[PDB]
Amino acid sequence: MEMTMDWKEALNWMKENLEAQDYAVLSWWDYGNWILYVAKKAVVCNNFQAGADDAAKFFTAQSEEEAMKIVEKRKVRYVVTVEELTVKPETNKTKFIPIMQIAGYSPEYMKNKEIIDFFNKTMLYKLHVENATNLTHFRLLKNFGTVKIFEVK
Repeated sequence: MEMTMDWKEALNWMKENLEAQDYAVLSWWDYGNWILYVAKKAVVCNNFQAGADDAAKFFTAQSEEEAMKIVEKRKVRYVVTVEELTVKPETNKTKFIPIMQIAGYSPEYMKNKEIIDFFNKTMLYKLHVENATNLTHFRLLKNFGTVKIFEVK
């Protein structure tokens, strides 16, 4: 996985803008090392074994209430979403599949539209796609194109 322009700008921005290091940044485990070592901020997960399941439960949650349980449990202050995690209308490819699998779902038994309909009710959708406009405890902080960072409130 290569470092994109958007990621470079996002990581540099959080390095000098987020409170210096108490709290953690929640994102998919694939980006953990970047946030931890490049942005110098604690993460919910940076590998598959630990924290990845918490992140998956958060992203696949259908209510802010259920999502806030993970936020409180992990001391989450910021959330980072990425376009490659979302479901796109033009393809079946998306990291939402492994996210679902780790969350305990078996997408291979679901119809394509059932997967899309499910995605449209999740936190990942309400955050990245709707820009948290319909969320009470989350607010879009900075939009780096494919990478977005949200603040917990």
